[PDB]
Amino acid sequence: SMSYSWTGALVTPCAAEESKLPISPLSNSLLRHHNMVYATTTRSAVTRQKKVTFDRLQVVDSHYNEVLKEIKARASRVKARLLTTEEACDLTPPHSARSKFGYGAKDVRSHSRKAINHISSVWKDLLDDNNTPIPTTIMAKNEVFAVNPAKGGRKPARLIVYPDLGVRVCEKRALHDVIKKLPEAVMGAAYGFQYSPAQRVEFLLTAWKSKKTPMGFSYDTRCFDSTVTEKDIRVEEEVYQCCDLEPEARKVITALTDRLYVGGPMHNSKGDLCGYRRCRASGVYTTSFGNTLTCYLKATAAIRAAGLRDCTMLVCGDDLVVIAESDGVEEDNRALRAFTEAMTRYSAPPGDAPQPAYDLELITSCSSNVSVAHDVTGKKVYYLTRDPETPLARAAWETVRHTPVNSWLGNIIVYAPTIWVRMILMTHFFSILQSQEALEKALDFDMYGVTYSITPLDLPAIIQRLHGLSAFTLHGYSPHELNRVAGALRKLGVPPLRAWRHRARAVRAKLIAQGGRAKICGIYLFNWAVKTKLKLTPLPAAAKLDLSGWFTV
Repeated sequence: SMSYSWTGALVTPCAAEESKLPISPLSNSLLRHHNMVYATTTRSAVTRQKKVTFDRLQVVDSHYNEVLKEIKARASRVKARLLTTEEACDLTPPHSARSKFGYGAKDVRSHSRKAINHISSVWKDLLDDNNTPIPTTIMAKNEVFAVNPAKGGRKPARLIVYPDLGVRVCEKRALHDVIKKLPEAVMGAAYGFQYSPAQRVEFLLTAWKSKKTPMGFSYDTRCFDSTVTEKDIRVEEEVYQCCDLEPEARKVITALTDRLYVGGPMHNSKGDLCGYRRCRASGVYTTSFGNTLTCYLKATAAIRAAGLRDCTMLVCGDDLVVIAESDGVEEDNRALRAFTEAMTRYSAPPGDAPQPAYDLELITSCSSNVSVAHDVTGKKVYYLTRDPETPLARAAWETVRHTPVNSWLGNIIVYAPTIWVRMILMTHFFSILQSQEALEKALDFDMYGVTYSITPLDLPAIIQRLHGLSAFTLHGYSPHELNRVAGALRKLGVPPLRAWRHRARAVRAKLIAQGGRAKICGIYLFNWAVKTKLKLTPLPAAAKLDLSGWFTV
């Protein structure tokens, strides 16, 4: 079956949608090749529609069925409850799309009377009707990237397909406890979303070091959502039903699967019928966990079919990384091709590679890799990094048009040890914050969809708590990272590191002069800019701090 059928109606915008990057002395103090930074818009939805639309062939074997049996057996250990309407309302993100039925996410979050009644009428309809496909809206996502010369200019917009707000609240009622308990139970250590940066590094390094001769690879499925078949989605439902569920929950989950998850009509923002979906909806509560479980089942089976030795896997939705025992170069390459053939039979063909890698630094999991530097005690320190292109592009955007996102603050927090977050992101944003006298102003950032309130002045303790004191002292970065970063700065026209080394000395001085928390920021975050050779002692603030909840379920 085709992933999608189309009528010819366009994916339409509600938003005005700017594609280019505003040019501005602040924008341009960070990145000068503004032409390279863009936002995706509905204009390119049609290019994406073509890419995501294809026939899916699926052949299940004994290995697939063996793994599925294991998963269903593990799922039986879960006892999950229904959420009350009030609990589900509380789970609604603030800027969630308004309902067709006269209320918004603000109303839902306030537990407004209007909103609740509609929600409970939808719930009752799910209990009554297990057949009528539920309408869904298709929108083009507006997201900011830096052009990838070799993935070729600009990416087309990602498409989001989502049912009405009322329905989305019902998804939470029926499935929040299941999705919240199940990944752990079924997947354990392989579920990538459970790990803080430091923990991810720990996992991967220990996995790498546990092998006699390690080999690793990432496997990137072409348009994963589109590869998910009706049988795949029905299999997810079967796994959910293995849990110990409330009888209402069972009925609702079955109706959600048949009326929503398995497929259904797509309508644009003007209300026109755009087509019909027979694959994963990208904008449902089950999308991330669904993709993670499906990717996991298929890959675990494909490992068996490929005869890959001693596998460790890390799965983040459609993103997969495997670390294994090398059996030599040609043998590894054979095994990998066999893995790919099996995944493909399961209806998950790749877009790119996969290629066996023999340095840990070259393996990419969840947009990131492990790299190495040295702390002060000349000790080798492994830390999590990523290609800085999109973070820098988004930082440029967020400096010019104050944003619904705040990705730069999330990125500083997550990638604090990295050369690019230290020299570029921190220098740039602390400079802007001090010019606007906003060091003491609390800012909202999101981690896995939860909002947190953080002041800039709290960054030092936050970084120490997450990454250790060594994050303020890393030097002698690896040739591979140094080169990756240098190529990115050249590509985007970001001033070279020398230039920031200067600007940072100015920022640092202004910070130190202010004493208190500000001086701590100057001394800890910017000691790379001076080389005082000063002894950084542990911050007494990192102590009272608990951030474990930031990267769990």
